[PDB]
Amino acid sequence: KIVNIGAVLSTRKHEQMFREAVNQANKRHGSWKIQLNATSVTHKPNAIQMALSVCEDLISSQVYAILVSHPPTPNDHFTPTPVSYTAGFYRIPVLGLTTRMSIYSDKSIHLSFLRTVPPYSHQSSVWFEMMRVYSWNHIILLVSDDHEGRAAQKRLETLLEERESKAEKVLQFDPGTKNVTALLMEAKELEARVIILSASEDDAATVYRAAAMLNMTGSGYVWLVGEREISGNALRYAPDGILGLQLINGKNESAHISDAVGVVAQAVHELLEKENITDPPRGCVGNTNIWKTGPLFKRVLMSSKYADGVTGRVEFNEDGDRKFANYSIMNLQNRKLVQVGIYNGTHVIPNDRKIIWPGGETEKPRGYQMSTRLKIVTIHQEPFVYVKPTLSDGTCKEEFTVNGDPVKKVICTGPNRHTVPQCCYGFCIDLLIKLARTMNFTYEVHLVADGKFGTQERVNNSNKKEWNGMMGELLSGQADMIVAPLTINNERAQYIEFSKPFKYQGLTILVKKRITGINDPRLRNPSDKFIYATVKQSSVDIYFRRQVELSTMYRHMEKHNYESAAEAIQAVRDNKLHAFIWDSAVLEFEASQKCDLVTTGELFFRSGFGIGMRKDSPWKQNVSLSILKSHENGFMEDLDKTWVRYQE
Amino acid sequence: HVSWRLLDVVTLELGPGGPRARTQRLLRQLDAPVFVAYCSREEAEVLFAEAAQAGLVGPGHVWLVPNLALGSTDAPPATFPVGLISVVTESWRLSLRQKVRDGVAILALGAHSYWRQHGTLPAPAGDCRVHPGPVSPAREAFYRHLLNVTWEGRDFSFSPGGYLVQPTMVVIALNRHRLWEMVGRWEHGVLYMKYPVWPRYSDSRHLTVATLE
Amino acid sequence: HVSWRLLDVVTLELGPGGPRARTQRLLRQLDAPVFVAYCSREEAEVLFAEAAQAGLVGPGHVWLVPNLALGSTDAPPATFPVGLISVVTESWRLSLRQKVRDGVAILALGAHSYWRQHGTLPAPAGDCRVHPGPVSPAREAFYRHLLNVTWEGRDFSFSPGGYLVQPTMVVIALNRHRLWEMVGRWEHGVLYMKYPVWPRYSASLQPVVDSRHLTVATLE
Ligand SMILES: *[C@@H]1O[C@H](CO)[C@@H](O)[C@H](O)[C@H]1NC(C)=O
Ligand SMILES: *[C@@H]1O[C@H](CO)[C@@H](O)[C@H](O)[C@H]1NC(C)=O
Ligand SMILES: *[C@@H]1O[C@H](CO)[C@@H](O)[C@H](O)[C@H]1NC(C)=O
Ligand SMILES: *[C@@H]1O[C@H](CO)[C@@H](O)[C@H](O)[C@H]1NC(C)=O
Repeated sequence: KIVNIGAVLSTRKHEQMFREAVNQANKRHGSWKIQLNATSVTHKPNAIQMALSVCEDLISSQVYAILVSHPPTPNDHFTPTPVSYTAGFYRIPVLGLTTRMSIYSDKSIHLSFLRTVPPYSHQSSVWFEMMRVYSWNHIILLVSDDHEGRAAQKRLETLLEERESKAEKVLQFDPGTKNVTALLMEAKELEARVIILSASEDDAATVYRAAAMLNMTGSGYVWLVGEREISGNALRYAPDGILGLQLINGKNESAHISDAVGVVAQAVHELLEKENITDPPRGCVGNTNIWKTGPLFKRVLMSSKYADGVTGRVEFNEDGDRKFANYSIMNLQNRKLVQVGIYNGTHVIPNDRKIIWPGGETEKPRGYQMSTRLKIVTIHQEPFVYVKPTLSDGTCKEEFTVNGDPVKKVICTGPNRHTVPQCCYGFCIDLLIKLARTMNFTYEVHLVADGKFGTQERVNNSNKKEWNGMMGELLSGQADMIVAPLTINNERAQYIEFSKPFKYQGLTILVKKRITGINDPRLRNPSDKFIYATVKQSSVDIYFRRQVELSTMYRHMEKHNYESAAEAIQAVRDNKLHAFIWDSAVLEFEASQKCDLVTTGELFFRSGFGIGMRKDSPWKQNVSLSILKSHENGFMEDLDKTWVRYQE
Repeated sequence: HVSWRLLDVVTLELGPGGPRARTQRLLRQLDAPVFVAYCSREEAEVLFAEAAQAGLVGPGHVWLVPNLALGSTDAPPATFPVGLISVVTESWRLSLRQKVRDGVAILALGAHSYWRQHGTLPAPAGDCRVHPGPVSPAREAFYRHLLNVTWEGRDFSFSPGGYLVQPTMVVIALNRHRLWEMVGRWEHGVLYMKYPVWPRYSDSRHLTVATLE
Repeated sequence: HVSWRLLDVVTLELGPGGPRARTQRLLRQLDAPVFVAYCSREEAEVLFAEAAQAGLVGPGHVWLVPNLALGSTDAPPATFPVGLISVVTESWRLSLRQKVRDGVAILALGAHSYWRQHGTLPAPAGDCRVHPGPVSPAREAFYRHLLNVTWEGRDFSFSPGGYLVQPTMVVIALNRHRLWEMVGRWEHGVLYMKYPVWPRYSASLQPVVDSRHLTVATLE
């Protein structure tokens, strides 16, 4: 049988190469069972005329496949579209020898399209592999507003979210812009120092100039770029040691032709044995139909492999990707590029000399350039954090103790409108003193701006929910640590990470001297005899809301509750409130301290206290180790007996 | 804000009647009171035909599909379930002359809205044989002004993506007449319903129950 | 006790002559991590070759067959998946001479056991040409006493049907080097295994390990 295939090129010299390739492929199987032909058409400066030329070529024979290549024209974006649209109207499978645009992977717009070279968006897997190998966790991604850049950023973010790691900060700039030092300045104020760049050559050169002017190209930084940012005028001026990647034998425009011809021949050899010989369409005007087995041929060609290609074993992904083509690591060794390693997308194998870095050092740089001056946020709670006003001399009054040592005090500013300075001291302040002395850092304590502990909530006329209070301040970046009696819950643990607990506690009842645990119908059902309340925007509100069986009790609580503190203890004292529910230690200290107050029953739901920290912060391991060693030393027992047990 | 507890998601592969075995097994082990399907008009005649053999077309079950299917709204085909809810754009019952008049009116309304600015009446490009239009001249103001022009009290705000943003859409269903009928509009983001209770017209299920005080 | 959720049962013409395309289509549409197959040796080779064609033999699935297939037990042919599981009775590796020694021993003990009862050996009845004989009580009693036997620590107890009951089966599997090997014994209704987890091999060997499986240590 006579089998006809087509191709489109622009060399008029590699067309002879294509003819030789198809002849050699027919030499593999030439028993007249299947016979191969060849046709070719040259490019034109006019897109419409090229479309009718492809129409004439398709009506010339019973073509089964189309091969398209890149002409010497500088418009590489829309070059293969005039053929692709007309071919996909009839569902004629096509192959792209050299093409990198990421618009042809949308199968819903381009019905039939294949490819043999990895498009630009698949570098993200290599970047993720390099990050995993080098163990760089906190990264910054800078991209453009183009579709390809947005898609690549989305793919990288999807991979990170699958790893459940996310990105430290993502910032994008509009294409074709200059004097954009604002974005670099914004990105330079973060602890993480590794830059991922993806833009055009001119944008790359402008960004390199801005970064060089901003001194961010020196030591301690490691920035990697793709393949399009290390070519042309961009490669002229660039910091030394910039990591990069390149294709194995890309832009050859002749090595892939043989592989494409062999794959087409192999696919059509198996396709010809099918019962449905649809006789691919021959007609361009009046033929308002499609090829009956076009999808079948496309599926067969997609799942057809090769034995020994010039570029290696050839396979197809779910959309026609190159299926693990090679990649070559690059570098900037004193204005000259060099190969440093070879990776095929699965693993990297360093088989060259050492790699230099922008600062000129040989040691491998680490990200997360740690600071030494952290801000600390806290809340006003009686047994733990005492807030007092300062004297006129600038220091709040000294207060010795019976033990023979003075109480440590620090100056805390922030509280309400006002931002007056005060003095803070107590349990958590002593713990902070010891922690900072152990781990060698400096602190600047302040208070919250709302008074609430922090509770997730979604405001009206919006779909995003933002934390309020102390928790919202931590995520927003105003505070780097939370030294306060902050309980640990699942919702809190979703977005931050805590240390090991340093105190265990629960919830109990405070009543002025029939009241019992939460089982009585007097508590299950509303009544004027007994009234219970909490502090709103807190953890107890979430606990009683996260229970369908307690909806009535939640409604009764939501009828009225205090946005307050020990003032609620006074409200209980003034006989306005019948009973109180709160954390065990807070209620117990006041019950055993002043007078005439008794805790009812015992704990019913237990939880611990912990320091809050941002996601995957580097401070976690040392904080946990120090807390544990202070548990076992006996220091926490001394602190407990000093601050909580000196009563009754 | 609702809980919206989903049961399962199934991806089928249905086409010509050769590979039509795994899909039947996949659909046989799935049960739900409400289904949301996504297929073309050329695959509905297969998916509903297969569902009808697995007990998925009874009055106890309801369906909901987008406007991608049911292309021939004038003559609905057979094997379709009775009472399938779909959403269509405004003027689904309008005539072809009405549609042409509306399009011409929108285009001329944009042209006259620019004419009220007394700037110009921009001319089109030359032809195809020269491949013109290398850059975008000041004529982009015409395209910009052709977006937010309304007509006859109908919002025609076109999004930058080429699709209209918030006209009014209605809900249609197949009654016991093999004819689609309107159910409720969605004007100003408030849902209207013609039926306070679903009719569920026509072994069985969905038995009625009574209690009192 | 377990529910044993069945997935699908299929019957196909796996004979010397038939439409291979239909069977290819039916095999191409299946989804289950465990297969149980029943066929003859030629049918087994055809089915396994077809499964290898339609990608159902990789490290993802497991096959099981009774002793009817697999033939000689000393010459596993091609296209037989590595990891095939079968169940064969004891003495699957003895010699031909050893088997005959068991055959004469069981007859000898049967006569000896009957000898203690009545002190005789029943006379032969071998007129093939005449073909006489209604129901005979002496030979019937000898056959009834012939059922149960025990010697050398091996219990041979024949059911009324001509098959032995309560044997000690041994499970065998195809090693990575194309050789039958023992995997797990069975003795009075309790099963043992050599491996605490099922070894899974690949096309180029290098036994793969399941990503979502882990080992947990503890004590009492
Ligand atoms: C603390 O920091 C100082 C310098 O800031 C250093 O000399 C000292 O060794 C550090 N101690 C610890 C325990 O890190
Ligand atoms: C934690 O302690 C180790 C040594 O104990 C130290 O090398 C490391 O820098 C500390 N972590 C941080 C984030 O400072
Ligand atoms: C419609 O868009 C044009 C943009 O050129 C703008 O000038 C005009 O104010 C808009 N009309 C309304 C009602 O917003
Ligand atoms: C079964 O075994 C017993 C024990 O030796 C023997 O006496 C008897 O003859 C055997 N056969 C029958 C049918 O009981």
